[PDB]
Amino acid sequence: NITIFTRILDGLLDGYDNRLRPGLGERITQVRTDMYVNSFGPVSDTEMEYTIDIFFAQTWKDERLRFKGPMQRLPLNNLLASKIWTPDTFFHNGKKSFAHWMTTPNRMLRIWNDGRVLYTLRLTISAECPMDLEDFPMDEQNCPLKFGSYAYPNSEVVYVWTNGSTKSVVVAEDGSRLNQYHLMGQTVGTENISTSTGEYTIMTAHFHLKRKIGYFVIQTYLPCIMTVILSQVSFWLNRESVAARTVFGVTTVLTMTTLSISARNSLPKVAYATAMDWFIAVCYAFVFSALLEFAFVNYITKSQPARAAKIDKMSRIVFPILFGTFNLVYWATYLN
Amino acid sequence: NITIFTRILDGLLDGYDNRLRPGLGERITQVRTDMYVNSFGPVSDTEMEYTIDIFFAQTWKDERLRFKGPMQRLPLNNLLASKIWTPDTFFHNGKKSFAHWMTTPNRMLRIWNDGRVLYTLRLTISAECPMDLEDFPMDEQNCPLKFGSYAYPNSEVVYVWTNGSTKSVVVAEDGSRLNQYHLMGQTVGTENISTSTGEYTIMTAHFHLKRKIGYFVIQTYLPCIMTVILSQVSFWLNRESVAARTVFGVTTVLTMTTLSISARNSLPKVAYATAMDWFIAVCYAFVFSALLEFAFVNYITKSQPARAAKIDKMSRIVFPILFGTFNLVYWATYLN
Amino acid sequence: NITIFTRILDGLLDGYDNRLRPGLGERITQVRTDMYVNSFGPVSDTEMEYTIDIFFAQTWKDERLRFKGPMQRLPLNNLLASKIWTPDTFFHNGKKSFAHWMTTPNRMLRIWNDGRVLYTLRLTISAECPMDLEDFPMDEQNCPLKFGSYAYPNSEVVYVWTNGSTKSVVVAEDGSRLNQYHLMGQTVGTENISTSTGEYTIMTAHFHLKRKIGYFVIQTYLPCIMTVILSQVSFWLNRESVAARTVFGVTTVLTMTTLSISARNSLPKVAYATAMDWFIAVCYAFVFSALLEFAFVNYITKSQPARAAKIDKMSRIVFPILFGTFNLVYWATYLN
Amino acid sequence: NITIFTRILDGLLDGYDNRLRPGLGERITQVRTDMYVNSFGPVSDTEMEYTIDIFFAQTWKDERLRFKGPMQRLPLNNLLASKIWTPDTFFHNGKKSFAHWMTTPNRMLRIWNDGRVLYTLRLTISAECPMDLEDFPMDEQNCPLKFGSYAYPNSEVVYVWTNGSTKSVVVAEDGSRLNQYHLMGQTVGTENISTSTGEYTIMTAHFHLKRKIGYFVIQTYLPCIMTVILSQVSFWLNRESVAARTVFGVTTVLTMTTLSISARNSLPKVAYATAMDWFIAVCYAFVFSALLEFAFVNYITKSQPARAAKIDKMSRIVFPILFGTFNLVYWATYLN
Amino acid sequence: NITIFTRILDGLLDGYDNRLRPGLGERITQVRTDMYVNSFGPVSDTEMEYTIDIFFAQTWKDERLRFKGPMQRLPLNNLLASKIWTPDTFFHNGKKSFAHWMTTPNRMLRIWNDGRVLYTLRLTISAECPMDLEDFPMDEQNCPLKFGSYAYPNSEVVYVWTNGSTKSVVVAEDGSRLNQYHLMGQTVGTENISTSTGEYTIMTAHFHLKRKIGYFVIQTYLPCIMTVILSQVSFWLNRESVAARTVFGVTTVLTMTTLSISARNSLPKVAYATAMDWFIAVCYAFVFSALLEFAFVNYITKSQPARAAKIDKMSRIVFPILFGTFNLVYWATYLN
Ligand SMILES: CCC[C@@H](CO)NC(=O)c1ccc(OCc2c(-c3ccc(C)nc3)noc2C)nc1
Ligand SMILES: CCC[C@@H](CO)NC(=O)c1ccc(OCc2c(-c3ccc(C)nc3)noc2C)nc1
Ligand SMILES: CCC[C@@H](CO)NC(=O)c1ccc(OCc2c(-c3ccc(C)nc3)noc2C)nc1
Ligand SMILES: CCC[C@@H](CO)NC(=O)c1ccc(OCc2c(-c3ccc(C)nc3)noc2C)nc1
Ligand SMILES: CCC[C@@H](CO)NC(=O)c1ccc(OCc2c(-c3ccc(C)nc3)noc2C)nc1
Ligand SMILES: *[C@@H]1O[C@H](CO)[C@@H](O)[C@H](O)[C@H]1NC(C)=O
Ligand SMILES: *[C@@H]1O[C@H](CO)[C@@H](O)[C@H](O)[C@H]1NC(C)=O
Ligand SMILES: *[C@@H]1O[C@H](CO)[C@@H](O)[C@H](O)[C@H]1NC(C)=O
Ligand SMILES: *[C@@H]1O[C@H](CO)[C@@H](O)[C@H](O)[C@H]1NC(C)=O
Ligand SMILES: *[C@@H]1O[C@H](CO)[C@@H](O)[C@H](O)[C@H]1NC(C)=O
Repeated sequence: NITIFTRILDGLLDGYDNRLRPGLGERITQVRTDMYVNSFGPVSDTEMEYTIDIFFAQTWKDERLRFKGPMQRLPLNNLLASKIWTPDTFFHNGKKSFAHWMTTPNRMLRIWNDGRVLYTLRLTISAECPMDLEDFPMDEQNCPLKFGSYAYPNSEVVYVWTNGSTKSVVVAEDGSRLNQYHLMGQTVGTENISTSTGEYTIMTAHFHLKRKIGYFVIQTYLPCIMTVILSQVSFWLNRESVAARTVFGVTTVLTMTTLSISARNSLPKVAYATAMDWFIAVCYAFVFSALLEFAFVNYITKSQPARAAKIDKMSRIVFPILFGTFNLVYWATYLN
Repeated sequence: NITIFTRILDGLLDGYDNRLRPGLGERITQVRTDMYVNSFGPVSDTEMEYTIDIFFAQTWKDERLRFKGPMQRLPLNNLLASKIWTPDTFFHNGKKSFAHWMTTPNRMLRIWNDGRVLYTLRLTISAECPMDLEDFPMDEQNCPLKFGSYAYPNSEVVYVWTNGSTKSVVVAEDGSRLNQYHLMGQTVGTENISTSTGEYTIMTAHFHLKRKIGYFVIQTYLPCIMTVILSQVSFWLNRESVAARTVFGVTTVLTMTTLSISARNSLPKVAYATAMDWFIAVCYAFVFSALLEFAFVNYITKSQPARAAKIDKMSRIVFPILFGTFNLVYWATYLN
Repeated sequence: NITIFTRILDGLLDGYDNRLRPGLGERITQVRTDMYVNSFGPVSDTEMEYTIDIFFAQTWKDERLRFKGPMQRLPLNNLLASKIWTPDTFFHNGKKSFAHWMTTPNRMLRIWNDGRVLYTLRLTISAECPMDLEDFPMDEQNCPLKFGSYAYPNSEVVYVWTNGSTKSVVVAEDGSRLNQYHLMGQTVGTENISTSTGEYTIMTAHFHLKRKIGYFVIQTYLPCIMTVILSQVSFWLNRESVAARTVFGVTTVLTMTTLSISARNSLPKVAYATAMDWFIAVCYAFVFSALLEFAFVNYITKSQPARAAKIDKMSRIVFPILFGTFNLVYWATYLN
Repeated sequence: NITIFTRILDGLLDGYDNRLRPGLGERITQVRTDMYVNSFGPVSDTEMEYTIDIFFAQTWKDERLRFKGPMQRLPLNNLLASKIWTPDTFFHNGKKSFAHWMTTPNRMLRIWNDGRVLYTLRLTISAECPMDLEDFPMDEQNCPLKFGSYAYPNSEVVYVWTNGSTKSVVVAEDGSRLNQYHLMGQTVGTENISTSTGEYTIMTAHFHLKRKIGYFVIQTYLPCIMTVILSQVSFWLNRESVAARTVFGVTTVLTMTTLSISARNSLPKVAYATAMDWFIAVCYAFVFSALLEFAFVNYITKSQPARAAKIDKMSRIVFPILFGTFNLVYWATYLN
Repeated sequence: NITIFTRILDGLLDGYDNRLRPGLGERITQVRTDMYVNSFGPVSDTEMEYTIDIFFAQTWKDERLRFKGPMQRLPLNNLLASKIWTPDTFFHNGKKSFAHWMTTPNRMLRIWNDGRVLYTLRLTISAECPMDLEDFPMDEQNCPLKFGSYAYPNSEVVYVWTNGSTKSVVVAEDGSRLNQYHLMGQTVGTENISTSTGEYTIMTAHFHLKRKIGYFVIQTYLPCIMTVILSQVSFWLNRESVAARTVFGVTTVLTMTTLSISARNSLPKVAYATAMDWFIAVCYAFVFSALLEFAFVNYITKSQPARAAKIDKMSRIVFPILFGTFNLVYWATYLN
């Protein structure tokens, strides 16, 4: 009984040219694309790339594959894929894309009586995501994903998303788990580009990323905040204890310097100032300013001791207030 | 005499279509899966992936391979594997799976008279293991391993473990050796998933991991514990030695700060607090608090020396008791 | 109707030898090359290599492919590419070049009635860019890209850019985005080389790179500048405070030493002095010189206190002026 | 004249089934294995793997290859290897094995009149070497290398070393050069294993490794030894110099702490104590104990100065003696 | 007209056995090898390997390829290479060699009427270069490159360099550019080796490398030299300033300790002392010795102040002289 299916396959392959698209010189081929993101890979700020794994699916029409039989569907595998025509889809921004092979090549091929074809493929894309780290770490990123035909212009092959946007792109709940980002949502789009070879249709999908704060708070912000508090303790000490107050100022200044170097080692080498850098610089001024205050006080502690005492007492109140006020402005500005 | 076997192989291949599963349109194919873990690979917390090497085996039925001969078994190699039908099994969570080739492709194919087939394969799977580092390092992890068909729905191919759970999955004694984890045990499971293409059967296996403590004790906990003890020595010193007591407080505070930075460099960049972080913070307060005590004492050592002496004497007893009490609560809470 | 195209393809392949170039022993083949840079990859100073992704296109003439039909163009794919003759172009300086495969091999093949052929290919080139870091970081680099034939001498195959230089090489606006470089412009060139096998034609394209400053200012220059200012504070302190002034000098000298080590860790291991190194050395002298001044002052503070006071007062003015003057000369020299 | 050899090859291939082993269902095939280690690769303690390059050779018997001709030997290449039957040998513990291809596949195939076959292959094996770092760095390791058949049980194929053990395994003098290990010698062995598929024969070869000390002496031991000596200098100083003696104790304690962290960064993350760790801990006690002695002395220098002087004088002698005695016990225990 | 060439190719392939070398059982094949180094890759001391890219060329004789035609040369490509016999050359010391593919396999095949064949190939070799770092960094290295036949003994195939040594090996001027080495020159050689399979001919080429100093001077030597000078400043200070002189000695000793650790991190883990290590040790003694001098002086400053002053004055002169004298001996010894 199974032999009937074998005859059908041979008939379709008879007089079949895999090098010619269906409806050549007669109409325009239409392709429907749907995507499912199995898991969203890590985002590397240093390399400006993000990995992703998807089940890419493409649907089109082919009159040459019409067949008649008891079954309306013919599940198959990659064996027959190489014997027919498939679109030459590729990713413009994909630096390096590799497929999955074991245990068996992850591909499917389904054919119906009307000729409709469903071809699906599993891929891993190491695309590139340009970013503007001006409000880092309070930054929102829009990592795109562009793909389209390579050799078939817009006058022969057209890519259109199937059904609505939500059905076109699906993201698994467990996949959207990044250590330092939130997957707020997804969007889709289309456009045309004109080149020497002709016009092409481009399908674009964007993923909205919102960085989650909390790692940098425990790593960079808190050490800077506590370092400033340490310096202010020198004010409460007596003036005559020159050595004691000197240690506080010198050690704190060096501590701030090394934090800036270590903090930016992980951050990408960007030739502009970030929000974190401004925060570090302000904290650097406080510790440095406190050291200057001690030097000025110790330089006039003999001629006019009266003014020195007033300055030292005043500093115990002025400096904490300014630091507290600055934090409210800084956090409010970037968090609202 | 050997020529008899050659004729048998040709007969089976005659009229054989590798693109059609056995019993198509007549019944539902059943596949029995058994696994053996040669060695459990390292677990990378930063990349949330774990490597594993297994001898994957699949058994099914094929009536087209029936044969009659003196021998009930026909040991073979990968040469005949490509000439017949095999399931398109794949791992849903496998980021990158590669097979082993040298010296000869590690595959076997055995056929019996009844048509039963035993196909085995050697694989290395770089799967992903999501984790919740809320009780780190006292954390228990459940790294899964999911696999199933790609193109054949649940109505055509069904995966069922053979015999009991213990026989289905076997782990070598030498393989279960990880530098920073314990392989407490294994479990298996099954479930169905409905998608656009149809329903599929999913076979799930979980490995229980219990982190072994002792590396972090020698790396993070002890330096923090000894640092606190160092600070308390300042209390036993005389008040007039302002410079001496200052060095203890300043150096210890900086030492704690760098330990936090270095400790989390190896730990994954997670935007939430761990148990280790709370322990570090508490130890940071003690050293910082001791420095504040000295400043307060030195600020009133002239007007009311009587109260200063009482505070210094009391601090020698209060602080050690609190630190000792805290450790009992902390360790007891997470170890019981 | 489509069957007409199938017959045409078979006719061209009849009596076609892919191992023989067109017009063998009759004339000289001419090839026109055009390039489009999709994205300019990162530049690794340590490895002296730069990555790049391009759409390489080659045009030539083949009389054997003449055909007559309703359509003047025959869009195709990589399937027919292997069945005809293509040039053996290669990159002389390309350390490791790999192509892109998924989803379908990124190649196109177009044929016209006259025999003109348009073959395009997508490549990623990890070429090598020698550099002279004598004015680092104020350095301008000229990273080339050389390619040509491997087996066909200049007497058989000649490479010539099509149209003008601007049309020959095109760089996408978004692609020319490097974290630490500016793509000032592009240039092209040609030349011949004589070897044992014979003369060959070499096509050379150069990319002008101008390093963008600002990362090193926040990383190396500022810490050195602030460190010098810290040392000068010791002058304003009193001579009798021997311990206080000692701490400033000792700590600052060590701080400068570690900055030099850390700064050059990222920089390539080059056995010659850079502009940054000279700046560090000068700053090292100031902090070291200040320490020497204190030692000299403290060594004569008993016999002739009168001269010691004059030296200390003078140092408060001389040193800042010299440091300010040096910066103007240094920055002006390399920035103009 | 050469045409005679061509006819011989065709005759052997006639009626040859590469899927059936020689003497099937008649006897048991016997295979002789010999190995030559071109170079022993680096040993990675962190990854518990060792690389090795060998010229694997296998000899067996095949009656179907009998031939008659003037020459008793037929040197050949990999071209004929794929056309005959070869054993499916594989390495059980080989995580990832890759062969060498350029310039030409490194394989040989020699056939004699009697049917004896000599098949050799070049391989690189990234095997795994479990270790017990309890006596680190004075540890001796036994890295094995296991290989055997995959599909052919012990009842069909048997592996036996040829000639004696010394001839079976050969190691080049230049190859046995490791930066931090000594190749004391080699050993071989055999055993059987019973599994579901049946019994198999396992050939095991062990390499004895003796770690060479001297890198850790210059890296970890000496800094700890010199640090202890530095602390003892504080004893010779006067009691009234509270600040001076404080610096020695505080700085040394911190120095020991960082050495422990840095030392174990290269060492694998093992959750148990090593010999080096105990040595560090003992040295940590000395520096810490010296600081405690100063605090105790300074705490009674007023009420009973007489006892303080005796303690300080005694400490100058007791501490050096204990440190010297400890080293003799420690080194003698692990070196003998 | 071109059809004549097509007929010639078919005639040569007729009755051609690619598995049999020319002149089998009649004479000894002779192969001429010439090399051109496009670029000399980086040398990794840690991994004891060096990368290199070459255009390997081999010339031999084949009577079966004789042809008659108007053209004395037949330029071709890799298409015909697989259809004839080529030597199985390989590199004995090549850990991992890979070829270049894009755009087209970099291979050429030229045939003359007499049968002479010119086969060339482009390769990248990651060979191993053992080194003896006893005089590091003033060390001269001899990195070899060995290659020869795999299956053809010395009685069948012999490798001989063509023309003189200079013509045999050619190095491009731009290629011989290493960041930390000088390519002084090249040499060639030959030898025979006897093994179980028989005698073989080995072709050896050595590259002379002379390390260029200047990176270590700016990285390791200068910080050590300046650190010693810093310690000597303590001598010029007054004895009563116990705290001041203590800081100089303690900080400098720790600074030297960390330089040794950091310096050897990049250096390979070798279990023996280098020249740099001895220089560091000597500098360590000076700073340590100066600290001992202060302790001895402060220990007798009460009983016999007269002798203390003489020691302090003398130390200001003795120590600088010894350090200067040592440098002359050290540099002269290794630089001459
Ligand atoms: C992600 C959007 C990228 C857009 C806008 O920035 N780039 C362009 O504007 C553009 C792209 C290609 C091009 O042609 C290069 C070429 C091709 C060729 C091949 C296949 C395809 C599909 N397109 C072109 N064949 O030869 C040559 C030479 N010219 C301009
Ligand atoms: C590890 C459990 C993962 C579960 C639950 O989280 N994911 C889903 O719920 C799910 C999976 C696939 C899917 O379809 C995508 C698809 C397929 C296709 C191909 C092969 C297979 C076997 N399944 C689907 N072909 O085209 C498209 C488009 N939709 C939803
Ligand atoms: C980027 C410019 C590089 C220039 C200038 O520095 N190099 C040379 O001057 C040069 C290059 C090759 C050569 O021949 C080596 C050779 C070849 C062979 C193969 C294919 C081609 C295309 N050329 C040569 N076949 O065998 C052997 C031996 N000799 C000198
Ligand atoms: C290095 C020594 C390792 C020893 C002792 O620790 N391991 C075992 O005891 C062991 C090994 C395999 C096994 O079977 C798994 C299997 C196989 C299969 C395939 C090929 C071969 C050659 N053996 C088994 N085919 O399907 C399944 C399922 N069971 C137990
Ligand atoms: C770079 C110089 C290396 C020299 C000197 O140190 N080594 C030796 O002395 C030596 C090399 C091979 C050998 O044989 C191993 C072997 C081979 C085989 C295959 C192909 C070739 C060309 N040679 C041998 N086939 O099976 C087996 C077993 N024995 C000793
Ligand atoms: C792209 O081209 C198609 C041609 O049919 C056209 O319908 C569509 O509107 C174009 N899109 C844009 C954004 O211009
Ligand atoms: C999955 O589907 C099969 C269909 O036969 C059914 O027997 C089984 O109970 C289902 N499993 C679950 C968990 O629903
Ligand atoms: C290279 O050779 C060609 C041969 O036609 C010649 O026309 C051209 O001028 C040569 N180029 C140079 C730079 O010599
Ligand atoms: C392994 O099996 C073979 C079967 O012939 C037997 O001769 C041999 O003694 C066995 N080895 C061991 C260690 O039991
Ligand atoms: C190597 O063998 C050949 C055999 O012809 C011989 O001529 C040559 O002298 C030998 N070389 C050495 C170094 O012995």
